[PDB]
Amino acid sequence: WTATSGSCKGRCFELQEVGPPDCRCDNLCKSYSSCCHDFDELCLKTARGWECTKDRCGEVRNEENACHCSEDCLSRGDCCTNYQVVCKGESHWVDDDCEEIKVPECPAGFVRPPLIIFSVDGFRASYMKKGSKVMPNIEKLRSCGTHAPYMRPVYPTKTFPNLYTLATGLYPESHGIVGNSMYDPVFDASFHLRGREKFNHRWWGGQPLWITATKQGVRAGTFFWSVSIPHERRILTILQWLSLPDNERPSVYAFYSEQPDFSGHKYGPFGPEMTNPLREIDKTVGQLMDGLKQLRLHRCVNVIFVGDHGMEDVTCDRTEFLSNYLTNVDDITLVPGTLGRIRAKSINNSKYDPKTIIAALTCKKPDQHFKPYMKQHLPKRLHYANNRRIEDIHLLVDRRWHVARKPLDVYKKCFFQGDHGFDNKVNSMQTVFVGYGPTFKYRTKVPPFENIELYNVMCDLLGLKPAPNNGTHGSLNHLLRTNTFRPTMPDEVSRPNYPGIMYLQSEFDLGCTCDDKVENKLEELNKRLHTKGSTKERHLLYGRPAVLYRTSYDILYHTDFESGYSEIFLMPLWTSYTISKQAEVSSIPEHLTNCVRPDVRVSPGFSQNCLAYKNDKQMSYGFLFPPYLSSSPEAKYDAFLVTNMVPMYPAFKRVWAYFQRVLVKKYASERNGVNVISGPIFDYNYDGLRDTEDEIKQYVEGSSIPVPTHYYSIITSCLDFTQPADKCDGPLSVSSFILPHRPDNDESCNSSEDESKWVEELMKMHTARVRDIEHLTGLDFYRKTSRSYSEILTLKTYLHTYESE
Ligand SMILES: *[C@@H]1O[C@H](CO)[C@@H](O[C@@H]2O[C@H](CO)[C@@H](O[C@@H]3O[C@H](CO[C@H]4O[C@H](CO)[C@@H](O)[C@H](O[C@H]5O[C@H](CO)[C@@H](O)[C@H](O)[C@@H]5O[C@H]5O[C@H](CO)[C@@H](O)[C@H](O)[C@@H]5O)[C@@H]4O)[C@@H](O)[C@H](O[C@H]4O[C@H](CO)[C@@H](O)[C@H](O)[C@@H]4O[C@H]4O[C@H](CO)[C@@H](O)[C@H](O)[C@@H]4O)[C@@H]3O)[C@H](O)[C@H]2NC(C)=O)[C@H](O)[C@H]1NC(C)=O
Ligand SMILES: O=S(=O)(C1COC1)N1Cc2cnc(N[C@@H]3Cc4ccc(Cl)cc4C3)nc2C1
Ligand SMILES: [Ca+2]
Ligand SMILES: [Ca+2]
Ligand SMILES: [K+]
Ligand code: NA
Ligand SMILES: [Zn+2]
Repeated sequence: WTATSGSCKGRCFELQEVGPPDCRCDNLCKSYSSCCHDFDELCLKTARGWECTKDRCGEVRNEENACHCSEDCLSRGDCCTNYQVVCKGESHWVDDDCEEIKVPECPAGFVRPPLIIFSVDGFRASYMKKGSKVMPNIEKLRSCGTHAPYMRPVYPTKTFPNLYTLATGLYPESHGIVGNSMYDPVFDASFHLRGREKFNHRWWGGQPLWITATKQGVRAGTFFWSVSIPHERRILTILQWLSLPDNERPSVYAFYSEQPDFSGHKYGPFGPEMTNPLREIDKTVGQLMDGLKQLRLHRCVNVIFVGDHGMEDVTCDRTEFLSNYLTNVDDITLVPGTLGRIRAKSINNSKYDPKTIIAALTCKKPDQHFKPYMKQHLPKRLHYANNRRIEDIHLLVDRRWHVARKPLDVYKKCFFQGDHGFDNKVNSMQTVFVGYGPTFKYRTKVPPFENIELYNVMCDLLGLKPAPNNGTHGSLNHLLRTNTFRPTMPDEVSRPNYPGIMYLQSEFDLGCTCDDKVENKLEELNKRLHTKGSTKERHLLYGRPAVLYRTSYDILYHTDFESGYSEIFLMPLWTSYTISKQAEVSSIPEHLTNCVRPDVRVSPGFSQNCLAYKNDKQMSYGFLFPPYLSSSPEAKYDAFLVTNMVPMYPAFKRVWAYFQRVLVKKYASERNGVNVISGPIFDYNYDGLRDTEDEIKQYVEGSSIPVPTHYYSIITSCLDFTQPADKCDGPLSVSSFILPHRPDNDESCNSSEDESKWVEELMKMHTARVRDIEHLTGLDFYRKTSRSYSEILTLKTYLHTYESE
């Protein structure tokens, strides 16, 4: 209930939301049907439109007009944005030459440059090039400021998850806005686009920028605008807030456009009808910049132009129906469209079985346009599992497609030609970033980056300490002229042991055999030097990884590789090796097929054993350093040490063996040598973070050998590929992956074919950032380069996407 009998007199677009039943005058009052009776009359004036004309110049102030052309308007802060152009012979901002802004040029009383976030819904990355002729204001921000070729959204590539990620720096699984539609089984409540439940604060986790600002004494504009407030009025309201007295005036503001998303759904991303929306957005940017120039704030404010996601061609005819796969379609609830989430229609149905649903949806039709996953098996780069609002069963939909439960869902609700929500590495889902202002750089291109990083930078621009988030603070320092954030590397928590030879062969009763009984002072000395780390400079190029948790581990040196061996997990945390462009691939000799050799540096009590692998009829083993890449027949014996062995399902070994035998040498050929760091990951609770020992759900039968959920590799080389990986003077190039350790290849519909037809496709889907592996292992990589730490942070956030242009 609202007493709408109150008045908005002297309250229009007030910043402090007032308490029901009192009537509101803020920019969301319409959304809550709570505005005072006179809001439209006082706060949404339209008379004489949005532009001064020569006949209005010097007019007698008429308070009814939407904006003013009277002499007093600049001091009132309510001129039409084109006032000085029409009435004082000034130029539009877009017609002025670009001039570097080295320092804020602000009016007296400004304590810091304001930040204006100009957010555009559905603004696909390629609009910056394809629409450039019709967006001159945006093209000037882009060319004169700091821009990325694109910005990667989060998954799912929907509006509410991406706008709230921009606000918080958090993954959707952590902020809790995991889609535009959600069911929370703890609240027993549903969140939708239409309706009131979404205004309840219990959905919205973490700490958004406006709260971070307000808590630290920095005043914020209200970020959210009711849809019926015209864009011109949003701009004029921002410009009026910027004219408030110093003690009252916000430092951070947001503009929001529903375009071009609204039109993109109707017409497709490049429908001819898409030209006019882009022109209108460009005109709005023009109104803001002219308005700032009028207030002498155009060389004072930092402007961010940013999108939430792109837009793909999607039509009604490209829908997959679960009714064509499931017998039982009436016993499920589907969250549909460009992703699928499945749960039981009733928690009272004891016959509901997720296993039988996954199997009925797996590789059933030759061109099937979605893939089912239990959420813990989704690519780790999506970070889409650790939330009770994310259903256990997920469908990853192909770009250009929809999934729906039954045909009648599509035509009892064709219309639309565009949609979004797909995997955040798809090119059509990429969006935009431009920064312009005294704190950004001038005429600077930066590499593509993820939208999770922007919260930190917005905090930097405002002198705020960010709330804990998923950005890597410092990784976007290269966007900024000043206010860089200069972090220290984390302290190593556990120092390694460097064991020498301490055990005789006969102390080991592991059930292992090896035909290695094959007997010289020259090469005796060499073997000893290799075990003391004489080659470590060749194989550990960036220092040893730091262990950022309390544990017991050993550094183990070898001719061809170095490892950090966990006495708790009985396997390497990491294995590091360098493969030159010239390296030779060799076989596992027949006499060594089943060879596993005790490591006389490591106690039998801290070793794996072969008898557990023989007893465990599902589990086999593989090696982290590949025997295929040994430098010599003698050095190859090192690769069969029990300390290089890890548990592997036969289905995984198909992938691992092809990687190690074919792909590592391919990458060394293409990249002029590679450095590889490989290892296990344990994430049984799918939270993206290193498991403790007490979280491990599976062991090799009869043993304390824990089974990894995933295997990673980090593959590093010289960005200047004319230099070999091991003699690189400059910046690095990295690609990484986190492969799921699964007992079947059901994820790969073509896994009956030769590994050359499906293994690389799998590894591309499971591409990772080094940062993702850091979270999952508690290791800190690249500790010893001669690069700037911020440059290394940028490298650690890089994702190799494998999308063409
Ligand atoms: C991305 O960045 C984010 C932010 O840094 C990282 O998320 C953090 O991760 C930490 C580890 O998972 C986590 O720390 C826990 O916090 C608990 C206190 O939490 C409340 O308070 C904070 C601070 O204001 C608040 O942010 C939280 O907000 C979450 O929860 C509410 C749910 O009501 C949501 O609205 C909000 O969206 C957010 O949800 C997300 O996080 C929760 C986990 O908190 C998930 O369940 C959700 O799905 C969603 O992902 C909370 O309001 C604290 O109580 C925990 O401490 C227990 O665990 C430690 C382990 O060391 C143990 O030693 C303690 O003794 C304690 O154990 C006791 O409780 C156990 C569980 O009940 C029980 O088993 C024991 O037996 C004991 O009784 C823990 O410290 C931190 O909250 C989140 N923060 C956020 C914002 O998500 C994230 O990891 C990053 N991602 C990656 C991949 O790097
Ligand atoms: O319902 S909508 O999804 C959509 C309209 O029809 C579908 N919806 C209405 C609305 C109104 N205002 C805003 N303002 C945005 C929120 C936000 C978050 C982070 C940052 Cl950095 C800036 C901003 C400004 N955003 C929205 C989104
Ligand atoms: Ca959107
Ligand atoms: Ca975990
Ligand atoms: K076995
Ligand atoms: Na398969
Ligand atoms: Zn949309």
